[PDB]
Amino acid sequence: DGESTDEDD
Amino acid sequence: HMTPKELLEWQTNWKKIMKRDSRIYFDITDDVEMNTYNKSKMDKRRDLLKRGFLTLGAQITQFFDTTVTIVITRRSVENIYLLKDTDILSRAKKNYMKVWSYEKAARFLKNLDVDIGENIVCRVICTTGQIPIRDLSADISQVLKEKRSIKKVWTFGRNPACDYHLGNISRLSNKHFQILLGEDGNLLLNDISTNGTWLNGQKVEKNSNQLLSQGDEITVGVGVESDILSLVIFINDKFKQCLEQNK
Repeated sequence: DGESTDEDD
Repeated sequence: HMTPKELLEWQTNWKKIMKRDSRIYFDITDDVEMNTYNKSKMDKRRDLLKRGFLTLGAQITQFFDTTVTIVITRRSVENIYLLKDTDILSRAKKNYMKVWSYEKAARFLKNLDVDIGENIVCRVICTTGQIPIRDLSADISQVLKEKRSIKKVWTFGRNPACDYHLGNISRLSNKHFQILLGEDGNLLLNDISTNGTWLNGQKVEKNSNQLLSQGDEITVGVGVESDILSLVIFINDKFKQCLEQNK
């Protein structure tokens, strides 16, 4: 867990 | 979408039905084949549900009999039309019996109220419903001994080690936003997220402290309708008084 965030465009 | 009063009435009536007119049968048949692990996990889940309904005063019958009012099953409720005519779930259905999944049963139990020396600073109510009500608290003693302008910090994020877990949603940051305790019981919102934070429907400037007010709605996950998570802040006014009392 503690993954990298899914950035928006 | 029901009024609070309507939902309460819905609860009051069901509570009576559980205690007087309810006889529940748990389906023993499983549609998948599972290792004895997952099976003993679902068996533990069954026992929880049983205890929950017993607390509400409902009968638990061990047989699919003439009296059953609710059938609780693990199997697919939506694919009961595919089962054999001899199946208990098929017979219950075509006789208009109530058939619930485990998830539905647990939710029902939750709806019927089944499932330190530091004062309340504020109460956080999730109005989207993913999270139960939590209170932010702080020790009046520790707060008054701090000379810094920020007395305490609460972090909100996907990281379960944060002070407030926003849930596991990929679009949310491990540390999304913070709530800071200002000097006189004032509360500030600080967005440190990647995809942003909203306050009363307005995107706040990142890394900028914005004063919080009574009933202010904090929303994250905007952009994807099902990632949206709203938190309403209710600030405890007596906290300011226990702070002014202990000067």
